[PDB]
Amino acid sequence: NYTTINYYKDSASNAALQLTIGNSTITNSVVAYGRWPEFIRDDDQPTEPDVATCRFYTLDTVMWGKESKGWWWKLPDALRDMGLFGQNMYYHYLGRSGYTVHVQCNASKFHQGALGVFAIPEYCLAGDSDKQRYTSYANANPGEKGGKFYSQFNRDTAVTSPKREFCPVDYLLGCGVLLGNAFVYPHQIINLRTNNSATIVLPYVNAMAIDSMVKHNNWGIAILPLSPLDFAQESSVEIPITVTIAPMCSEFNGLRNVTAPKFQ
Amino acid sequence: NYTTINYYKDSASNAALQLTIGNSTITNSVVAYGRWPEFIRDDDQPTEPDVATCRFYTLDTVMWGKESKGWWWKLPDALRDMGLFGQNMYYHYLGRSGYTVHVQCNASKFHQGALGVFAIPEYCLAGDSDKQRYTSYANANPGEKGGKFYSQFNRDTAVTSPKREFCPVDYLLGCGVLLGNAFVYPHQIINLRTNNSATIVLPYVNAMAIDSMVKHNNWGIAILPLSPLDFAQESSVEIPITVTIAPMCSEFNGLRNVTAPKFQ
Amino acid sequence: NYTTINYYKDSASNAALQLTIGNSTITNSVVAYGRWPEFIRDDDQPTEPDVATCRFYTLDTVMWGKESKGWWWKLPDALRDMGLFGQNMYYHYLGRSGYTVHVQCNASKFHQGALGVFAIPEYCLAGDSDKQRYTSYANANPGEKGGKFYSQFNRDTAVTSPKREFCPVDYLLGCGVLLGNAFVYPHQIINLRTNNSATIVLPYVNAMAIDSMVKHNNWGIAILPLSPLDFAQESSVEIPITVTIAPMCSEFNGLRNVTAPKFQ
Amino acid sequence: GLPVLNTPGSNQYLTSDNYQSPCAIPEFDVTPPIDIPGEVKNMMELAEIDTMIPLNLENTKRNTMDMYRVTLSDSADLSQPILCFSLSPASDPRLSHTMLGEVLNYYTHWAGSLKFTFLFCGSMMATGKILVAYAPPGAQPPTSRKEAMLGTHVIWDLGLQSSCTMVVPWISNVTYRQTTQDSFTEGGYISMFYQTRIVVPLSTPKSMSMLGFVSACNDFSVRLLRDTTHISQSALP
Amino acid sequence: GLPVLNTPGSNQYLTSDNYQSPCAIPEFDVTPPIDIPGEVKNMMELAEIDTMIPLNLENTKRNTMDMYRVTLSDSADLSQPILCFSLSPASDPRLSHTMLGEVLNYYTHWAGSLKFTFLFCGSMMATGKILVAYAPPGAQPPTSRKEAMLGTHVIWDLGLQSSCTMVVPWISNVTYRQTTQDSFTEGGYISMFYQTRIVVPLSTPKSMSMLGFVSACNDFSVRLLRDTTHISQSALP
Amino acid sequence: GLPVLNTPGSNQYLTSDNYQSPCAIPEFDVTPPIDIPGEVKNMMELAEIDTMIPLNLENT
Amino acid sequence: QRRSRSESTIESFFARGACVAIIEVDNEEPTTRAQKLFAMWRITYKDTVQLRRKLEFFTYSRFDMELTFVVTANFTNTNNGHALNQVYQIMYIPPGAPTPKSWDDYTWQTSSNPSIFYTYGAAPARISVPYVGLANAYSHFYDGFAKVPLKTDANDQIGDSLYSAMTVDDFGVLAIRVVNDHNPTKVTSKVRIYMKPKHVRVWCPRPPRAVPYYGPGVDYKDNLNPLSEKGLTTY
Amino acid sequence: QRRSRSESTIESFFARGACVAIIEVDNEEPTTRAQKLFAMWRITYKDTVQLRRKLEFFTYSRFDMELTFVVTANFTNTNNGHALNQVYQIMYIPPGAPTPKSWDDYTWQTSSNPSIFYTYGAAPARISVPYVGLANAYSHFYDGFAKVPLKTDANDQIGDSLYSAMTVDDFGVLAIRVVNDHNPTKVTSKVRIYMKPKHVRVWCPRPPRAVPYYGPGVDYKDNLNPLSEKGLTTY
Ligand SMILES: Cc1cc(CCCOc2c(C)cc(-c3noc(C(F)(F)F)n3)cc2C)on1
Ligand SMILES: Cc1cc(CCCOc2c(C)cc(-c3noc(C(F)(F)F)n3)cc2C)on1
Ligand SMILES: N[C@@H](CCC(=O)N[C@@H](CS)C(=O)NCC(=O)O)C(=O)O
Ligand SMILES: N[C@@H](CCC(=O)N[C@@H](CS)C(=O)NCC(=O)O)C(=O)O
Repeated sequence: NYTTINYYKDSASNAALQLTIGNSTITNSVVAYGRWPEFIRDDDQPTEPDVATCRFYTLDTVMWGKESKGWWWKLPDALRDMGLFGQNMYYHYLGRSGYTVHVQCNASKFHQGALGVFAIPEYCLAGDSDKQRYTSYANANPGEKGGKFYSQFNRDTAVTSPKREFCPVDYLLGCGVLLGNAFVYPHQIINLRTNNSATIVLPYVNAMAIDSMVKHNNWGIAILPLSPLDFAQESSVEIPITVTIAPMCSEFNGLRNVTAPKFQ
Repeated sequence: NYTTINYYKDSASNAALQLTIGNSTITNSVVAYGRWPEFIRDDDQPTEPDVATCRFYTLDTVMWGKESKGWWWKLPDALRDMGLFGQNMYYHYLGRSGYTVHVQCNASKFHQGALGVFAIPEYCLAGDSDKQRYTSYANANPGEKGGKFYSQFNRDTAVTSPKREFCPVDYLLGCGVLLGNAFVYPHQIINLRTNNSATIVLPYVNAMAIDSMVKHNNWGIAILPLSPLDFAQESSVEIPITVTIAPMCSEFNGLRNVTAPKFQ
Repeated sequence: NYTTINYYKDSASNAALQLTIGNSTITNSVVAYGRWPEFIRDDDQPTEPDVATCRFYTLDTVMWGKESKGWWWKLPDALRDMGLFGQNMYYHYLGRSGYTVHVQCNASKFHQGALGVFAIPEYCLAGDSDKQRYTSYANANPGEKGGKFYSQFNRDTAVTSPKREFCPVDYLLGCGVLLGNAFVYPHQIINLRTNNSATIVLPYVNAMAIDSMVKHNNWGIAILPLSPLDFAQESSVEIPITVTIAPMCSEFNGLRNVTAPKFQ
Repeated sequence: GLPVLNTPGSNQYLTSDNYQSPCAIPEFDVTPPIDIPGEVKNMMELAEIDTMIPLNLENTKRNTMDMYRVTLSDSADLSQPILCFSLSPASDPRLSHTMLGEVLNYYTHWAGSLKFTFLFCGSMMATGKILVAYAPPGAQPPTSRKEAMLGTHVIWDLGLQSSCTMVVPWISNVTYRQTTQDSFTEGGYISMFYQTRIVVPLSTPKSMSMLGFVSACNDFSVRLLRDTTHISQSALP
Repeated sequence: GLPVLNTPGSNQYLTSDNYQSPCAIPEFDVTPPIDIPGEVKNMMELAEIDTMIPLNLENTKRNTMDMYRVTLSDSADLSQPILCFSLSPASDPRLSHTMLGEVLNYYTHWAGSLKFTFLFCGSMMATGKILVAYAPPGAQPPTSRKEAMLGTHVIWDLGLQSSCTMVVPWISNVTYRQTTQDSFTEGGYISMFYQTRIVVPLSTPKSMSMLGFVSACNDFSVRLLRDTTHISQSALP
Repeated sequence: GLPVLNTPGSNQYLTSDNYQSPCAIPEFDVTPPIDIPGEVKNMMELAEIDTMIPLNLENT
Repeated sequence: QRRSRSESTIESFFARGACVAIIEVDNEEPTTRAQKLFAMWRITYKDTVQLRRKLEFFTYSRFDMELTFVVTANFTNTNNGHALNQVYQIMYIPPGAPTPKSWDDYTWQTSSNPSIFYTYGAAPARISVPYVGLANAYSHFYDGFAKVPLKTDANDQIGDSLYSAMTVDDFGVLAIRVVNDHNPTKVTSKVRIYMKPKHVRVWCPRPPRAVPYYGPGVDYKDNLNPLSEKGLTTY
Repeated sequence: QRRSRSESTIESFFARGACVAIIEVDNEEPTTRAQKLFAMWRITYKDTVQLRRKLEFFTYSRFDMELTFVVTANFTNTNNGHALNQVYQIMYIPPGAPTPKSWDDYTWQTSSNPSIFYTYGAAPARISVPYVGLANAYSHFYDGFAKVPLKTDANDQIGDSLYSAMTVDDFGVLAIRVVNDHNPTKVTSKVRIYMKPKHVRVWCPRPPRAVPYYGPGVDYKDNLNPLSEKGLTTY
């Protein structure tokens, strides 16, 4: 074989069913990257509410019709005002947690339509102005209500009082990539002719073992209608969509006074 | 001895009688390159008509006189309309086969003359115009009839309606090489004073294990009079020449609808 | 591991309580660099007065008030006129010795203040003129009396008869470095609410095993008030500070006639 | 010192070379890594993931969500194909911008089998049968079910199964195919036809949508890395 | 002779390289060393030594001895903090010029815990209690004792002990923090408050001074050597 | 051939260096030495020999 | 044998040098008006688009770096004389270190900062750098801010920060100058920097960019119609 | 793993080249008036401030040295012609050795003094030096004198000496010349010297300099207010 000896001392120089959680119960699931949520490994005492925070919280129901273009949420932003989980978030400097997301949508055998649910790590969205990275904290953290997609890019032509809001586009996924490839991310498809619910399990993903839960969002959830809703020969159709999220294996550290962000 | 060590990881960087086949019988032979036809080795299920295609087919007889300059055929082009072999050719995308060629020419003890039969792999012929590689598919695939050689280069001086035909030259072998060296190829000599027939066995030769039989011809057969025909003190002499070809170890793959080339 | 062979023959080319001493007794201590004074190792017969020179000598008492800015002494300069130690210094060319320094300052429970005592090796002070390194020998060796610090730099604007004196600054430690970092040197803190005395043990420190005691001072002692003196609601307060120094493990060599420096 | 002779190629910079160079920050304490989910070892792993195909690239539907949907109806012409395209994973516009196509556009040669999936998004009350056919190259592209059924084909029942999968195997004369358009290395054709028609009862929608996905198999390989044409630049920041 | 090929980087001078060079004074008899007290093996050893903090950097007290003293009194507003600063060992003006800060200014990345010490220089007849608090980053800087006591804190009794020590542990999202000001790697806040007030009897001073010191612990590390901004030059001698 | 990288100091002439150089007269038959009295191994040996001191350096 | 996937590995996928910076430096007589006697470049991989697009296939990465420098010089006028061979100095300034204000200030002493001296006409310069990430891996995408506004803040600018940004100054800068004095004739020069990742690990694959980049972020402004026209039933 | 202190060692702290000398040498026709045909530089590390400040963290030191030389040349006029490549001679003159008085005197024979001949356009010159201290370690600070005045001295100048100085001449000097004769056109050149300590040992740590240096000593003249303003109760 060919001979090789490394000269320098540095390595760089070298040549190259029912699910019950806590006091909540909901009656196949998808695990992101095949990794179940877990606590920090062996390699300041953390606080861990075993059941006061690891349970299912239900968000506000939304309506799906013939003109809906999609919805998106950010985690852990969406759960900032849910029981003691939010209190622990705002009373500590460092936090960590995984999630279990459950999407519910029921219809009849005479309806038709398909929804795509995508879980995206580090889901960064585009703005609505010539200025770059000018979106504000308040607009980037809607909370429980979340946001919506659009079919076109509407530039905010107002220099007097810029809105500083996102302008996602459905077929660009709001980030400049084609929607067809979004299936690279963890995903589920709800087809009304086969099923009525979707489930995803998300572990903690980040470049650090633990990070602030207030200034950084680890996950994004996007729901988009792949096929339009229809029902018999009716002009208008509307059905509800519900989202339920459960924290799992949550840890907090850095206890001090409480944080009170200015949301408008 | 001298010392040498290879440094780079890449190898390129390193310093440098009766013969019966199927339902046919014909009453010494030459094997090209000393390799008998064989099926593909171990290294989509192929179709293989054992006897419906591996048999002797006889082409149209030609006449040899005192002014004949030669004849040429292309394989597998010449057998495109022979029984089920052609049907398999045009019903499949990939084909493979070897051949057995038998040339027959009989005369009397008072005749004299010599024929040279040459089997050429990748037999590419020259055109008849200033434009390069402008010959058409129809003219390059004559079929059973085949083509003929010429004693001089006749340029096609017609830009209105170019013929787009080959212009082979006998002493240049139709490809820009001297005829005397054509014996480098597999060959036979029919001398009327010793024998009356020739036989050659051709294996499958190509850069690929299997290839299309419609857009590529693997073999060419060339017959040329090395010595002119003569008989007693007669002004005109004509005798027949016959060619019989048998496919051997033929395989086909890629079954779909039938292909119908436009031959004029 | 990586391979390395040194080619050149030269290494440089290679790639990279009561304490009693003698007839003196004084009724926790700090050892500089954790090294006790010792005699020269095995690696001209030296003279060594075991007890005629290794004993406590007391200097002149100073007064600490509300405007005092600090005091400094140089060793072995301060002991040049103390018994037989000075005689041995001036009768020999080479000398060596360590020291034990004891600082005494007593007050009442109703006083407050803090003193910092620092032992500095090679304590070089700044001048008082534009000319550089122009200080004279007489001014740089005050002796028992020592010198004082100042709160500002007073340039000596007199070219007719330059004074050639030091101009130390309290917050610059007299050498261009911040006082807060002076704790890098061996140090003690006398806080009137906890203690009333300080003790330091200094070994012999120099680039040579033995050196002249007349033209080179090995140690400097600096005392500075970290907190101002105060007493009840009185306008003026003064208390005494005393310094006692004991040579330890002293050696001399190079006996000849006596040296008589011109101190003014 | 040691005699040496300089050979051709000295003092040149080849961007694909692999040599050792000095480190400008010696004795650096590198931060240790952690186990982060989602590690990737090979780019082919990305090409094995199914992604939607923009089948409908009509003028008014391209660059829009509807380009991912193919319409099906109970009153369609049963004698005409539903969709047709060519087996050019990197050059065909309908396959070039998929994840498989994006990965292939960084390479010059490709080989292996492919997997196509079709999803039916109608009502549970709809029924029908479809024929999905692949034809190797060499002959006329199929224009009718009679021609298509002579090649490789699969029959799909909508009622029993809402999704269908067809594997296109590797059948070629050369060992590797080019990622650019070339007749000497053409791959074949893919077509779809109605076996039976779509039947729905009353009070049910008569029109529905179908989706398509493509992916690679474990016997897929690429060769000769090269730059892509999907990104450009006109000015430097 | 031996064939050789010159690679990129030949005949360049990298100031951080480590090669061999000929010696201009061969056969030199070097003077042997001796055992001198005070040998240093690592620069971190200097950062573990406590040094005074110039807490009071007011306009009329900066660059003066009084900048090292913090005033305490028996008539002070008990509802207001005594001192407050940020945990920026290298960029905060009150910590930058300390020995720890001077060492850190030669490096780009730092990590580890810190030790703060406070010394009380009043009379033996004075008594009182103090609260010293550290708050991790993320929330509003504390402005009252109620907010401060929710974070890490220590209660110090002046009468029993004249000195107090508080250890600020390493709590961060990143493995290393920058030595420059940056919100993404902020460290937290340090504050002090009166738990009780300072009580003195008659014939005793009512005002006193307090001193502060900072040092590093054995779990401290630095990375990526760089030049400092504390020394400059305008002309060559 | 063998990859190499040129380091600083290449193609310089240091008068105190110690390298190998080719010989311009190969296969030369050197005359053998003999035992000559007075061989010197070190310069210090010359400094150990006593010599007169010009003590009186007056003008005349 | 059977076909292999040797060249589709991450290491093979990133085993090429890519340009990231073109920097202009001039040598001429200093004057009152603005000049390019020394240049300062902020380190980043987003100036170009090829390596950026290749890297953005994944969310997290961890690698070492190899940097190569190619220098090309030329004249500007032809009636001023000629020049001798020039020497270029390249200095790395990490965050917090002092920055030059002139081509001959004290900062060039490079007592602690690493520096390279390059002689024109020699082989292109080259160095290697280890992984210098504060966290356990590099983050190509960061959904968050560096500050959080608070209700108790005096004004709204206290907590304002750019979206999807970690630090104002990251990885420092490079300062390039010509050490030689000025000849009577002006001489211009360009330095091209080529970067090659080594020992690469990646996490969380991501779909590639489909529309032209617009700034360091994910924003898009123009050319939002990438796909072309084709027939539904057309081969 | 756990964090290491590999890069905070003394050897790593001093493992960089630092400039200590910039020397000008000219080649032109000799004339009656003063010229720079040859330059003499006194060896020291106090000309600059970075390496000096780094070294003054300690009282005593012991190390070997690595020296590198970078040469840059240029023209001055454009109506006199051109020049051929020049050769530079650098000679080390220890104390007591004869010093040159002209660019072509006998002293350049360098029969015993080491010398370097450098050809312009080649790699920067480099050499190494061992520890050459008379004592057991180098003394960065020396509190004393070299002479002691005596009462019996005839005058006060017999015993006068500079404070904090050991020897008038220490470590010798370096003499640099251009060996080539003079072309019709003048050519200027600058030699930059970079110094790297190796095999370093230190003793008696010392607080660093806080105010600008003023001369070889510890004297201070101006800018005695380094610290800035800040609030006592301001974060
Ligand atoms: C992700 C990612 C990684 C990077 C670049 C990190 C490396 O940054 C550098 C560079 C480009 C050069 C040097 C450098 N070290 O030395 C030199 C010099 F000597 F050439 F000046 N340059 C040091 C770092 C940390 O940017 N984004
Ligand atoms: C402390 C301290 C250490 C020093 C410098 C000591 C080394 O001094 C030198 C230098 C700088 C160069 C040479 C030298 N030897 O050879 C050459 C030449 F060949 F380049 F001329 N230069 C010799 C000594 C002793 O200065 N202060
Ligand atoms: N032609 C323009 C653009 C030059 C330029 O910098 N082009 C960029 C891309 S927009 C580039 O990378 N060019 C190739 C190179 O010079 O390395 C100019 O000269 O200013
Ligand atoms: N600009 C002035 C100062 C030049 C100079 O020598 N500067 C010193 C610091 S005051 C230096 O080290 N410059 C960087 C270098 O040239 O190496 C001049 O050209 O005379």
